[PDB]
Amino acid sequence: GVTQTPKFQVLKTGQSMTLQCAQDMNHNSMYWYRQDPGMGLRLIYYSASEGTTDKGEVPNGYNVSRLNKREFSLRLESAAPSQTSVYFCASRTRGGTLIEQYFGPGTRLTVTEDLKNVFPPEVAVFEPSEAEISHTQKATLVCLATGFYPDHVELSWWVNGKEVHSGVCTDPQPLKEQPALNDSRYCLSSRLRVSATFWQNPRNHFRCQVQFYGLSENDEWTQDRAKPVTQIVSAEAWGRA
Amino acid sequence: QKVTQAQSSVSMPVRKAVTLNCLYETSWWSYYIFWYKQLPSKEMIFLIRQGSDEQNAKSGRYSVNFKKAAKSVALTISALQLEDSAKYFCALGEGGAQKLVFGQGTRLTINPNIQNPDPAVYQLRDSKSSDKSVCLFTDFDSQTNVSQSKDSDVYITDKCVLDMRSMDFKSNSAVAWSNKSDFACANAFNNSIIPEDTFFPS
Amino acid sequence: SHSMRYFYTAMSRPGRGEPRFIAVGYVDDTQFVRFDSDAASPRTEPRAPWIEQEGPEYWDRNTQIFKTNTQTYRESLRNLRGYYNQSEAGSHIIQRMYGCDLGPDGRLLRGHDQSAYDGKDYIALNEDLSSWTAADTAAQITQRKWEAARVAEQLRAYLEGLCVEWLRRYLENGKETLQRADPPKTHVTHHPVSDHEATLRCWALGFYPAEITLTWQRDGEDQTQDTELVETRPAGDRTFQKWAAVVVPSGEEQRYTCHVQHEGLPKPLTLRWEP
Amino acid sequence: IPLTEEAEL
Amino acid sequence: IQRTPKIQVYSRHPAENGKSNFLNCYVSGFHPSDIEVDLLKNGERIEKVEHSDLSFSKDWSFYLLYYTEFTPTEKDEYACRVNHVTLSQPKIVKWDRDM
Repeated sequence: GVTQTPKFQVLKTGQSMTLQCAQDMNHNSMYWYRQDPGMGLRLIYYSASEGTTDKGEVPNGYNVSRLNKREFSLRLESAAPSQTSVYFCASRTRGGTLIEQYFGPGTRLTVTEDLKNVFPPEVAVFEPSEAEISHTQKATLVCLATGFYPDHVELSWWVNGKEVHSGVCTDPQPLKEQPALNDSRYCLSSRLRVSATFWQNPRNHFRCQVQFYGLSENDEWTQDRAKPVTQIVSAEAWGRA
Repeated sequence: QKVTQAQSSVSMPVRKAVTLNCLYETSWWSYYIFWYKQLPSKEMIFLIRQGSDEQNAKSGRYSVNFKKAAKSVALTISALQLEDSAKYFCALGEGGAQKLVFGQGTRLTINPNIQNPDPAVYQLRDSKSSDKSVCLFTDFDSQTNVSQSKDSDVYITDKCVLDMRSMDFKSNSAVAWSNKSDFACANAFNNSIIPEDTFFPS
Repeated sequence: SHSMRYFYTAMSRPGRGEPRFIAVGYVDDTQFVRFDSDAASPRTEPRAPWIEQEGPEYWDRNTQIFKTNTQTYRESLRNLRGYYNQSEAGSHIIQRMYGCDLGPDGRLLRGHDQSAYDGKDYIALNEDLSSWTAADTAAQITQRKWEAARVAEQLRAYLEGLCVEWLRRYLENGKETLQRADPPKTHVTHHPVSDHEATLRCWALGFYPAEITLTWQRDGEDQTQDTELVETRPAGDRTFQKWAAVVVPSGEEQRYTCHVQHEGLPKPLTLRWEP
Repeated sequence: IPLTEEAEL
Repeated sequence: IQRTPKIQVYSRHPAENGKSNFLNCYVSGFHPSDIEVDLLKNGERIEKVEHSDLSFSKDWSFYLLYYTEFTPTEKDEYACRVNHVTLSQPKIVKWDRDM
């Protein structure tokens, strides 16, 4: 299919960044699109095949290169806040009727004026209410991931050695802790509901795990707090009678 | 605009059908319309295509009502499942290049059939690692909508559907939290219209 | 029975540059567009006055398609070289004819799509517009790929849809030339070839369309096997010329009549040599 | 007008 | 796979001494596409000779029309020169006003 790296990226205003795409379907037609939040996709560049890039068709702020049949690259030459977007690569065959475009998993890219705006999430698990257990014989655990920026997180629930999906619901989009602001940090909530008997066994092990994407080892950090690097932040609970 | 999806959000009960509208504008003699759905992960999933020279498209539970003269290309999804909840995009691919022009999308929410509603607000146990108090509004019918809080220090998330698959059990819930000492679950969802029979435990 | 046809030629030339792609379009026997990738800035060019009624988007869009075809047929040539395990040093040619025949109800009478490799039949769309006839094992590779890609479904939609719709449009825009048949001008000449034989040549000049029947009859009997019949040839002004000749015994010339059938004639002609 | 898009052989 | 070209030399209009006309050389039925054609006035290569676009027939063989403006006389002799990958020596076809 279509692959993309990186999946997430934060940049300071003025930084450069190259996005990579590849397709193994023997396609020729490939595309770069971007999606601003709440919007549809908008074309950046269409590459019908290997060849020299038409710079007159490349929107300002970007460079594109078709490296070979499989590989297609997009570069932000000088990141600006307005370039915060989900960048999608796509490919398709030509001819016949099955010409729909295959999209890569996208690169979620945030451009901020200062990397001091970047914070990992604080993650905490809240144990089920005793009143819920007696009223329904079910037990809902809640996980809160709060205070993170950018909104680049992946939350999962793990129970007794496996990532679970049954009984789980995670908010489809984060909320801004301060909506009136532009650099606001984000929150995310998730629930895991099990039977009372399962929760009441202290051998059962629940874990809320939040992969956060932030700085790398190549970024400079002069603040006194810990460098907000890409990292997993987790909180756990064990059952109890 | 060149592709118009006039519906911003659509709700429909499970097992029913829904029609998502799309209007477009073009002077090309040849084009395709494509419908995609987008997951919260941002993954794009192809659903169905409609060629300008083709009869009405149909693919499984998806069908397209192609009105070429009106340039209308509405998508109908029958026998709706909870998994159909997503943001649906109509895209126009003109001529040979197929440089897609996207509508703004339509958020589709499929509401579960809550068989035995038991609306209640529960206070979860405090975390020794956190200063927040957490309240859970749960087990309400899908007719209930959750509004954001009027207090700036109280955060409320929209309703969420979970499916306890082994028990064939679905439930809605919403979370509210705050670190203020004046915060209580009895008033956490005061800004929402919650069912009159909502249970507030002692 | 009007028709629209496009004729594509793609020829590889290893060392002498990238493959050359040529496209020409016809309404009946009238060429109206030409594209040749060998130009510095290749563009679709008009070849009949009425096509120039189209707007600038028409020419830009046709050029885009033919420029893309230039790249796509480059890949097709590489693919067929791989199918046949051919050297990268030889020159090869793909040719293609496709288009629609217009029925009396204003809809598709018959659709066509045929390709050749190095002057030999390669693959062809069947009359049902839903299946292919492959000429050899290599073309069965193309057939399998095009069955999975649903190329026949794409072609059927075009042939029944855009091909018919735009052929009717061209026929209207240029009806004062396209829908006006020009009858042939006709005469018969007589040349002795011996003391006892002479040549009767029956001429048809300035006719359109090219379809015509010139036949010699002796006492009302067709002389097809005895008739020298040259290929219909272009006059240069979009009309055509043809003649048919027979060597006859001296004294039999009155037994010989020339019969001319053409769409522009009110009635079929019967011609004799008149001294 | 020609076929809008060509498949590889 | 080779096919040798056919040749027809003729005029667009019936020949009349002194009246302007067009001199046509029609090559057809050949394969491959590379071919050289020159029009001749008493043996000399006629300069500035146009030709139609390259197309082919239902049997995939190619054909071209080479034409030029000229004026016939009672003494001028015209012909067409064609060379192809199927011709060892180039073939010459003289113009006959009755053909």
